[PDB]
Amino acid sequence: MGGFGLKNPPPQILIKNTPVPADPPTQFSSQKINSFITQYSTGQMTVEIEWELRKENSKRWNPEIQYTANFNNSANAQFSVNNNGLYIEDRTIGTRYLTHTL
Amino acid sequence: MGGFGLKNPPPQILIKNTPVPADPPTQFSSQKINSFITQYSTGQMTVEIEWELRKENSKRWNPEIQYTANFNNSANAQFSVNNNGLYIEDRTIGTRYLTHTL
Repeated sequence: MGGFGLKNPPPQILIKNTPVPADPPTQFSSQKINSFITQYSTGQMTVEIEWELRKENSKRWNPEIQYTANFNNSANAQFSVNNNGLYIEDRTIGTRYLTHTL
Repeated sequence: MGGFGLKNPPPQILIKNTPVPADPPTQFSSQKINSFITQYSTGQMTVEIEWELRKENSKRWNPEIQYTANFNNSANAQFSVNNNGLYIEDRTIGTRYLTHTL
């Protein structure tokens, strides 16, 4: 599907709500505790990647194809939110534009 | 016409073929020397400019218009020489693409 094959990829990160049981009966029972307190959780996360990139030196004379926002007027701008508040991606953008000698 | 107005612009550079007179007569004459030896000259020149440029930091989310080589197939490539050997410029390329807040 494309990508970087890794022997030792980034570690999976797993999270759970710790169970909080509801009021236990007064008499003892060895069976599992069936009833819990309904709860959920929320909070912010952040991810910081450091990328290394190969600089481009090409002596070709004439200009190259490059990615350009669509040249047309439109009811909704490209890669932007619409009236209802929904973010819309117009195109899958490949990485291959700049030419290189074979 | 656009450009950089300068009080002290780059100096004009002026060049001439030094005159070489033809064979003078044996008797003296005070009039100017009319006849010279036809000659011309040639050689390489070079110019080296150092340009300073303002880096671009813009936090807009969506992509921008950029200059792109014409997307079409053609009998002759853009900004390239043709069969007869003549270099042809397709477009005057303005400098204004990237947006900036007013």
